[PDB]
Amino acid sequence: GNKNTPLNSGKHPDLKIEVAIIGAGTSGLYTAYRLVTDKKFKAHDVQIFDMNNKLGGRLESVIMPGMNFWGELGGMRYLTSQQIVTTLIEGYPLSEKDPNKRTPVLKDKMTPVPFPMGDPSKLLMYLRKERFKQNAWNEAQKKGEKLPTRYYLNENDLGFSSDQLFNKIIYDVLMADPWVAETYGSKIIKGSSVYDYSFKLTSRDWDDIKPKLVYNFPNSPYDQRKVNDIGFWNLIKDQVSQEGYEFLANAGGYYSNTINWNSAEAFPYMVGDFSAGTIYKTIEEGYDSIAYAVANSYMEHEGACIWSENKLLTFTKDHPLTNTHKYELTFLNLKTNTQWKVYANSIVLAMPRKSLELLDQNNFFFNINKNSVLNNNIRSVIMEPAFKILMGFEYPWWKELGIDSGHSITDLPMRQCYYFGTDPETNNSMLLGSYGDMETETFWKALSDDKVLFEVKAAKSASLRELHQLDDVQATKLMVGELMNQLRELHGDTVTIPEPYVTYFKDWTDEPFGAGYHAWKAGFSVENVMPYMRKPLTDEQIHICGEAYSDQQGWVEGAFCEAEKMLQEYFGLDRPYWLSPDYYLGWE
Amino acid sequence: GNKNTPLNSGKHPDLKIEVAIIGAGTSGLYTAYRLVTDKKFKAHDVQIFDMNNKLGGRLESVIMPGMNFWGELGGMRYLTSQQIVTTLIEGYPLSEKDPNKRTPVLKDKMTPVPFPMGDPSKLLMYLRKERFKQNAWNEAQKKGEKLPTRYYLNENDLGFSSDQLFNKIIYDVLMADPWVAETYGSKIIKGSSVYDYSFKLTSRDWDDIKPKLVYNFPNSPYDQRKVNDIGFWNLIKDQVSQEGYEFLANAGGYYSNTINWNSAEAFPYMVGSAGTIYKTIEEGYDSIAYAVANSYMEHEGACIWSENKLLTFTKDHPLTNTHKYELTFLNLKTNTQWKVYANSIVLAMPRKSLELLDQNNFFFNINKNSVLNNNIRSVIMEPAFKILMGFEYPWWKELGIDSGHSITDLPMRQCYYFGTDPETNNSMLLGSYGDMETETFWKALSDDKVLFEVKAAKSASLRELHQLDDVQATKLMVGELMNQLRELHGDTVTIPEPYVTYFKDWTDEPFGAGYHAWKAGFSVENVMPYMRKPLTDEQIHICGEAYSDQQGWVEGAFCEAEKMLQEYFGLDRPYWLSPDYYLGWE
Ligand SMILES: Cc1cc2nc3c(=O)[nH]c(=O)nc-3n(C[C@H](O)[C@H](O)[C@H](O)COP(=O)(O)OP(=O)(O)OC[C@H]3O[C@@H](n4cnc5c(N)ncnc54)[C@H](O)[C@@H]3O)c2cc1C
Ligand SMILES: Cc1cc2nc3c(=O)[nH]c(=O)nc-3n(C[C@H](O)[C@H](O)[C@H](O)COP(=O)(O)OP(=O)(O)OC[C@H]3O[C@@H](n4cnc5c(N)ncnc54)[C@H](O)[C@@H]3O)c2cc1C
Repeated sequence: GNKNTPLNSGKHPDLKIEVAIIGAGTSGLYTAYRLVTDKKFKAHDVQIFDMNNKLGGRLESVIMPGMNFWGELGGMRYLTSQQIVTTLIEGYPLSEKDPNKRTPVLKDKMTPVPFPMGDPSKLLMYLRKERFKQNAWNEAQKKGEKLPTRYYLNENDLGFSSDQLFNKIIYDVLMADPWVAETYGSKIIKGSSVYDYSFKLTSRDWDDIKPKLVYNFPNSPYDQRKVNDIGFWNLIKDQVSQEGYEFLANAGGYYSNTINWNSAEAFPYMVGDFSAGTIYKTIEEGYDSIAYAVANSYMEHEGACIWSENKLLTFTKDHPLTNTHKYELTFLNLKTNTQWKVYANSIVLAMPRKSLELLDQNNFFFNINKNSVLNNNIRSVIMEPAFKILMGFEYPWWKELGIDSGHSITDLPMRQCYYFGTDPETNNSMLLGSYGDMETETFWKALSDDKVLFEVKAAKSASLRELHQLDDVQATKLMVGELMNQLRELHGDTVTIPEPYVTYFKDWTDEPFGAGYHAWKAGFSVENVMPYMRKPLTDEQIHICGEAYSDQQGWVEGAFCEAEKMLQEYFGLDRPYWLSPDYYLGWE
Repeated sequence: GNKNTPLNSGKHPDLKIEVAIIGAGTSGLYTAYRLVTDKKFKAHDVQIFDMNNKLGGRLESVIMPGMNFWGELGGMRYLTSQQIVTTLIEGYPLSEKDPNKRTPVLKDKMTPVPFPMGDPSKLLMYLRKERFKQNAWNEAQKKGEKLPTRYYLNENDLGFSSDQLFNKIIYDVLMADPWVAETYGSKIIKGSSVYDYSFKLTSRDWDDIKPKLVYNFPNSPYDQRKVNDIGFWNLIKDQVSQEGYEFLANAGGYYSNTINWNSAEAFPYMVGSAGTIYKTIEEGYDSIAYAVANSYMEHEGACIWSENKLLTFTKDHPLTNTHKYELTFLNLKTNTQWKVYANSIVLAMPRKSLELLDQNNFFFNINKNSVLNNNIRSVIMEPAFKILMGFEYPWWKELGIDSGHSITDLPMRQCYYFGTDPETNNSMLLGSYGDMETETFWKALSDDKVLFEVKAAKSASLRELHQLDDVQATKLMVGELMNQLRELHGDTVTIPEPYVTYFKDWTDEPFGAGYHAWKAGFSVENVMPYMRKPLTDEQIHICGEAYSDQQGWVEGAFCEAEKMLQEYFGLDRPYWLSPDYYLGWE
């Protein structure tokens, strides 16, 4: 099938090429695909290297025995307003509604499906031991009530849901800047209902606002500072009190980023880049199918090669072949523990902050004594931890509360569970747990570090034969134990929860990732850092791309967009023919 | 005065000695002091090296203009049951009550004083917007009430204070182990009041219990596991619910460690006696570091090399006939490297300091010394930040607050009302945060470039105050701390702006932490003796607070150094130290 893309765990000592791409994630794969498809180099002269035994980086889809559908260890969904990932998956143009009348860009067949949001009638919000339905705030407001909670909000914020309060905070901040309220008042909209705030601000509008927006609150410790220079927890507490911050931080799930990051960058991240008709979708064959579709398109050019289980150690300008090649790269061939040299004229580091820090810091590129600016910009983002646990049950116990799909949210350390689906033949049913924020990394770490692993157990269409293949990826007994205990407290006593037969634990804080996703720090010029990272030194053909230093952090689109900007800026490529000239990219 | 201990910022290329001590913190200073006082080596053959421009490491006392008394940036107090730091400060024996009838161990004069605890009638607990007095739980229980709070406790725990609930948790866990309830039931005591739990477990009893204690709770995810293998947040939630954990985590400040660290190690850390009190040193707590440094330095040839940073060390060098090890130092004043030759290396330095050394040498090499690397990572680096703030008057006295500290779930977490100059009335507050993600709340503010501007006050000229320009907190941090201090105390007291601040971030290199905490699942009884000499064929030792069993204390640093000294440097117990003070296995 399409996910058997060949991977070379071998080596070719003294390989000579033009472009070394390090990282077979979304950005690396897309760089390789674009360079060869546009004939900028022959396939043999553009090679990808990865230390992993798979392509896709933070996309990793899995089929667990007994359950014939894809679980997601990493990314799961896209937005149709994200035009690179959307066009590459669905084909062009995006104006055609008939998928049959669309021209595919990539050969691999990918079945787009809507991403289940579920029923807010049946999905749980479990905060300070109070079990609400997610529609509790809506239901209350229809009866003209202000829903009481065990958070002590400011009086003027009482009855607001988390969504409504964020919308209010962002409205209040934008409209206190005279220049913003005047220049964009049209697209910053107070409705008639006290809880009704909407935004029509485009990605390009946000690019105008973010660097200029001033925090205009006369008694605030943060008065007259760029909102850029204010952490998001700082700003949310200043606006709705620390009890307000506890409500918003605890009542948001994976998508909702309430760490103390760049408030200016946080605003668009929370209200969107305007919308109508855009929905969340995934790929029936698993979301990592998009990585395999780009890899396979690159690999259909003979000479193309993904080197797997090959780890970049270091690179230097001081080597025997400076007549043909500016750079010598050293790789560790993990299978053999043998080092080998590669010669290249361009290096693309398609890899996140932690991956950059794990490279030899003593070389000409990273040297702190020389490149203090590089090192400051590498540290311009927060490494956010993310963990995923997939759990297979003999039946979907959640259906007893009328839950089909979607996710429950709680201030318990588990934070979130997605009811991910039921094999209609075996009835075997998948849950995924997603935690990491509000110190929950430290709650779970002790349990995930324990040595005694969960034992697989036979179930419908899942033999011990098949399940012992996943022995080494099982969650720990203590983690499964405590997650079962928290799932019982979350759902309540009315529903029996059986033990799972199979688990799959993934820790994205593991090297070389060191993070699920990244978040701009307060006080950095993001408009200046991004173009800098795409080529840090004026006299070196070394580029950084991927999600970490994108302005769409937490998304494949971020990784594709930084690669695309890098390609137009330094590799002489035009916008792809399949990409609308009106999709907004950046300054260039 | 006693704090002008000479420091050599220079270098001596190819210096040849026996024992290189890296770190002029409490453990390094005490190693040097013990080796020369017991004449194990001549003072020229035992040298201390530090990258800082002062000795004392995580002890740093300061006098700020306008206020004639010592502020503490780092450690502030000791317990009289901590027998090394207590004897070194006060002299021997510890049974004598008259300080005049005591024999000093060190020449420097140090004035012991009680550490002000304050009045729980007047000190604040501000949790989820409810302002209690710290005695609210006691007062309620006297009127036979169960004090209500905005934490939703299990019903069987309602009305308990944070102290009472911890005591209950620890009682319940110990008594569920048949072997413990039977072997130590005598010293694990339920009173008649529902809230009354006390302990008489000694350090030696805890060393017996910690490695064996089993968690006996049949429906628990953690049932039949060593308590050693359970994180403390894990254990507290299993015992009093996640809302119970929120209560205990938020209502502790004062040396209350509720991170997800080793539960077995956490138990003694929480219940601790009688007659033992908290004390400080009137001349500032770093005086104990200066007293040990000065005692070492009164031996001819003794030297603290300051602003000299260890980079690396190797067995592959030109002088292996006289010296097993060549050390390379960065002379920070010149940015030049120089070699030192030695037969023993003592790394008197915490986890982050070890990690900042050249990891590629024979010692740290991960490909060979995987157990060293695992054990270096056996402890959590707990962040700590301190902000001293000088006010023209003690605004806190208006609420009848003399002294002690208020606690809150606001990000500021804790303020100590540290004292008032009786002549100028200038009054010092210290803010202490870092836990419960408060590191990330404050970091954005502390990293901002625009610094708080000093302002003249009684007996504090701009002349004197501009000397501290570069250590002022940021305007944003002072701004937000003032905002949180007003919400903490309430509207009944006006709080003026400070005239001076002093910001200290202990997460800065090379410290990387205020203090350390054993992780769950490590054999601490086996890691400690390992860290004091990791490789059987190398004379390289680690000592200090980080891998002690009294983390967060000078006593931990002294005790690991003392064990290291008796184990590998052929020293006897000091004559001034009681043979009955329990040290470890050896
Ligand atoms: C839990 C989770 C949920 C997510 N949800 C979504 C979502 O719903 N939708 C979405 O669009 N995005 C989502 N994302 C992001 C998505 O996973 C993207 O792939 C991600 O944004 C990163 O792609 P990238 O090119 O930056 O590289 P990465 O995926 O970070 O790839 C980096 C690669 O570099 C390799 N590498 C690093 N160092 C070296 C070295 N020295 N030598 C060799 N190889 C090296 C690594 O092995 C890896 O393969 C999610 C991420 C996570 C973790
Ligand atoms: C906020 C705070 C409050 C505290 N409160 C108390 C308290 O009230 N009472 C109490 O008893 N204890 C307290 N402690 C602990 C106390 O400060 C002790 O000093 C501490 O426990 C550690 O002493 P140490 O020997 O481990 O070394 P450290 O104090 O960590 O000294 C290490 C030294 O090594 C040096 N160094 C590191 N790397 C290198 C290198 N490569 N080359 C050269 N030099 C290097 C550093 O410059 C430093 O001087 C507190 C700690 C903090 C942070």
